[PDB]
Amino acid sequence: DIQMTQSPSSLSASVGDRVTITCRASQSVSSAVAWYQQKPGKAPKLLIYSASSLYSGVPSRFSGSRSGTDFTLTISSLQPEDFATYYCQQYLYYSLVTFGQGTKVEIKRTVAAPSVFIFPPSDSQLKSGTASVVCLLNNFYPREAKVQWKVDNALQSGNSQESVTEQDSKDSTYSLSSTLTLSKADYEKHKVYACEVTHQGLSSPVTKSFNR
Amino acid sequence: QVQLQESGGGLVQPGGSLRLSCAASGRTISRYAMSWFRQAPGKEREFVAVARRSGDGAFYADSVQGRFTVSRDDAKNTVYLQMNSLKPEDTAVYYCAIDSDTFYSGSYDYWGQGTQVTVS
Amino acid sequence: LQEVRQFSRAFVPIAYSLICVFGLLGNILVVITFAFYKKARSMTDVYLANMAIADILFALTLPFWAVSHATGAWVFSNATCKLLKGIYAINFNCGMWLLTCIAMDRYIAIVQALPRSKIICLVVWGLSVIISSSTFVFNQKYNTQGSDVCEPKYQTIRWKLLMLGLELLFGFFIPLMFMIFCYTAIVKTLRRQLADLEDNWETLNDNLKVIEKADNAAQVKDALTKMRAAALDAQKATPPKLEDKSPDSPEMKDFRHGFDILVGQIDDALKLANEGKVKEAQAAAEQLKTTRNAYIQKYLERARSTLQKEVKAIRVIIAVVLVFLACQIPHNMVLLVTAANLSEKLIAYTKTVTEVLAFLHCCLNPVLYAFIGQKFRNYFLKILKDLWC
Amino acid sequence: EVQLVESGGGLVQPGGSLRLSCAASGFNVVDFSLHWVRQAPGKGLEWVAYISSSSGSTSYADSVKGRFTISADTSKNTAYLQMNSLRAEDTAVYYCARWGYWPGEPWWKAFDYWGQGTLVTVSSASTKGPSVFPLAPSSKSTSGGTAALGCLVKDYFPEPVTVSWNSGALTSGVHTFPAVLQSSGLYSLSSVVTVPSSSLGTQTYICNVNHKPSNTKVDKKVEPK
Ligand SMILES: CC[C@@H](Nc1c(Nc2ccnc(C(=O)N(C)C)c2O)c(=O)c1=O)c1cc(C(C)C)co1
Ligand SMILES: O=C1CO[C@H](CNC(=O)C2(c3ccc(Cl)cc3)CC2)CN1C1Cc2ccccc2C1
Ligand SMILES: CC(C)CCC[C@@H](C)[C@H]1CC[C@H]2[C@@H]3CC=C4C[C@@H](O)CC[C@]4(C)[C@H]3CC[C@]12C
Repeated sequence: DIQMTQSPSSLSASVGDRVTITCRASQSVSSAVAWYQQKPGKAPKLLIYSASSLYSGVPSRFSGSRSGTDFTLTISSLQPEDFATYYCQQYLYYSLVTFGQGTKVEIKRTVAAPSVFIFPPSDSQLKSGTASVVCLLNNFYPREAKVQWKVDNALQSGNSQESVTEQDSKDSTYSLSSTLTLSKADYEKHKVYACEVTHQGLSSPVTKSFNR
Repeated sequence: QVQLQESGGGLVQPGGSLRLSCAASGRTISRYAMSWFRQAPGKEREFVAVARRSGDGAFYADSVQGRFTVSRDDAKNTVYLQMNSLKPEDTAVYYCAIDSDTFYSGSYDYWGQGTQVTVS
Repeated sequence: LQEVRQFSRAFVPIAYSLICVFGLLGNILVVITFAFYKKARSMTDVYLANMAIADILFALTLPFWAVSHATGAWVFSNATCKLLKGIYAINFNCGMWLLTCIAMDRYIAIVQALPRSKIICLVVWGLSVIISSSTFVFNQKYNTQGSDVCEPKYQTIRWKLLMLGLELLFGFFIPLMFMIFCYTAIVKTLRRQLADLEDNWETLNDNLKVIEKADNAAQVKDALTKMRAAALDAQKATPPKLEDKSPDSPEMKDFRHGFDILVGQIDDALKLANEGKVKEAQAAAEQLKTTRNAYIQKYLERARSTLQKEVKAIRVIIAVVLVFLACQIPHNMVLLVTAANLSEKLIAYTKTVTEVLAFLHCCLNPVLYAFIGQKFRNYFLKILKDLWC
Repeated sequence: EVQLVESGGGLVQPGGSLRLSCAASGFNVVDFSLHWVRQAPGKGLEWVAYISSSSGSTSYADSVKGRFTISADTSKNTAYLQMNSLRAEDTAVYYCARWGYWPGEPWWKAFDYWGQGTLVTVSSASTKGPSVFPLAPSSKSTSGGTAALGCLVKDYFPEPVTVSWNSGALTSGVHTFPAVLQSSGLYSLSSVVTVPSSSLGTQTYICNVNHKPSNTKVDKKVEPK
């Protein structure tokens, strides 16, 4: 019934920065809005209840406000231990609970271009009927990059499947791998396999390919 | 059918300053992302700074971190680039590019012509 | 023209004498009702009365103004010339600063939510004379066009002009900006509290009509969702009679407990409406009329009388501000543009028109307390009943 | 010391049945309403159902209505969630959270204490060992600089697989990607590493894929061609 709209779905910040996450309710939710913090692989933790009240054990940098149906979570000074996902939730009734979509707060970093590596499928794959080709994107910032799996100079959709790791512990960079799955006869139909990689740190796309 | 313009430039001493400009014609930069790019003699098409939507942040390259500042004005559809503390390695043509995809994938299809920034 | 300026010179002194006697009489009435009662006086009212005595001190000088305007020349000495022109200056900055601290007091008592009042009065009365020290030292009876007049003149460079501009900005632009900001925030605060009281009460009755004609459980849940949100917000409402009171007062705790029962009866009807029961959900919403008529409507009309009383109380001192900013504003703009620049009938006519406009203000303030005043009118009948015996 | 402990999350078939037993400690059931919020892998929090065992007011989300049944008992101070006719969309991490009764402060503390969660995997595939394949780097790919090589972990059904490099002696520049679910119901994983290109020869790079439910311990070799 009542929808919940969390606006800044990805947030990049550094240590000492001031953050602001805006949540908005579809109906009149009257200060019955809670805020939650969730580290990856862990249960959520309540930060702000009643749209402004600070929960016990939560440091004073976290704060909340309400302006009508608009709700706001603010971290004043951003410590390194509050890089997590943040959820808003209206709780007007027990059976009426709807959560926000979630905003993940990441470490701000200088822009690094991805290093593109393409790996041909080995002989052990083609002796089993499946041919997987992987385009590897190494050590880039920020997360948003697009991999186009141009097979035989043709745009492809449907069989490509990507995986993005988390932020690295040392240099705060992401890595990507976008494997493409095809049958053995469909692998032997074509010979030129390319992956085109666009990033905000790249003026032009980088195409790494090989010939079979 | 969308083209970009620019201004700024000139000869600057080391430790100086300069401000660029980049207006957009026939397009709204309200729901888009703006980028700046260098082109030095020897190393070409280098990233400088990006400017995303209001509240989506702004990001800077490794060489120009701290001494550069990108700004955005959605009403005039014009963005700016405040260069400070100019070393003599910043001499390049400064291009302005638009992110054609709203999900920040880095699809730079529309470009400007450039600003011939020269230092020493 | 000599005839038009002579018509103005004949219009000025009897209007001056009428304004002098009327402002003097109304101001003694305001003073005696301020002095004869202490248990009802307020801090904002302390300022209101200081502006009153200030216009008494102004009103004692209009015989001299009437005499000098009747003779057509400053029969008096230059000493008296500044004597009078300063009295008017301390009246102006006393009015401006007293209405400025009236605005701050009302901002504190409305937006943000006395034995030491005499020190505050002595501060404002002094600050007026300080901003009037330039008026005291810059005005001396001189001679122009064969006649002596009481008017200021910038003559024999940097100190005079600098301090003149500084004091001007500090007492006029700065306070006026504080006044318009504080009064706009007060009006926006009080009108929103009028809206938040009404729309929380509007949907607690309008959505009760949707429950009785829903004919299925789907509209009963959607109607009761809006009433649980309205009754939760209306429980959070702080009335102006409880704004100055403590948030943990026993008078507020009865008002909160009525909404602790009303939401629990929405919760009972929401529990029935999610089970598909439509007749039992409407019957559980019949008890929502019972609790509203015994807990909430008792506190609704008490809040709707106090909030509109505050709107009635804020509309007389803003009208006091607006009358003061309609009379005393164009005369000081005339006296500023004459010192700035150092046909011809229009300048002399607009000089005398604003001269009688700002001098009328000592009469217009007891007019406002008698007409739209809510404290002076009740206590003027109190002292009249105690004397007519 | 107030805590909620989930149990019973596991591996079921589509159309199957399982009961998640959210235990509790340090507090009783009839003074706190217990809710179920689930989180799909890679998705946000979604409310599922609630019970108020002081009265009995079991409501559900519209995606789980009829199939799900929440219950609780106060003698054991636990809660239960009986789920039937499960689909692939019910694969999630299921949290149980407590929320107080109106009126007062503990109603306003919505989901103040959570349980750590149990993962429910609804899938029709059976457990199989992974097929490890190397990702051999090319000679023309970054010659004389820094090269990337790795092993592809493919077609294993139970998700926890552990990949180490040179028996745990290589740690710099390893990117073990999270597993994705294929259209066939099995999981695939990539674990690449980056090394100097001068160390491509006279250096053994050992990929150690360890899969526990199928006791699979393939030790593949990644070498340039
Ligand atoms: C002009 C002098 C007159 N005062 C008057 C107003 N004052 C106030 C106006 C606005 N807000 C307040 C207020 O905020 N609070 C909290 C009460 C007032 O007090 C009128 O309106 C009015 O007339 C008065 C009163 C008395 C006796 C009580 C001694 C003698 O003269
Ligand atoms: O002769 C008179 C008659 O009372 C006047 C009362 N005004 C004031 O205290 C101030 C004021 C003046 C103009 C405006 Cl728009 C608003 C406020 C605060 C300074 C002062 N003067 C003089 C004329 C004049 C003009 C500008 C500066 C100083 C003086 C001295
Ligand atoms: C140019 C000449 C005439 C200026 C004269 C200024 C006189 C009228 C002013 C200067 C200081 C003023 C006083 C300052 C403070 C207070 C305390 C207050 O609780 C009552 C009024 C009272 C007692 C004022 C009365 C008027 C006052 C005495």
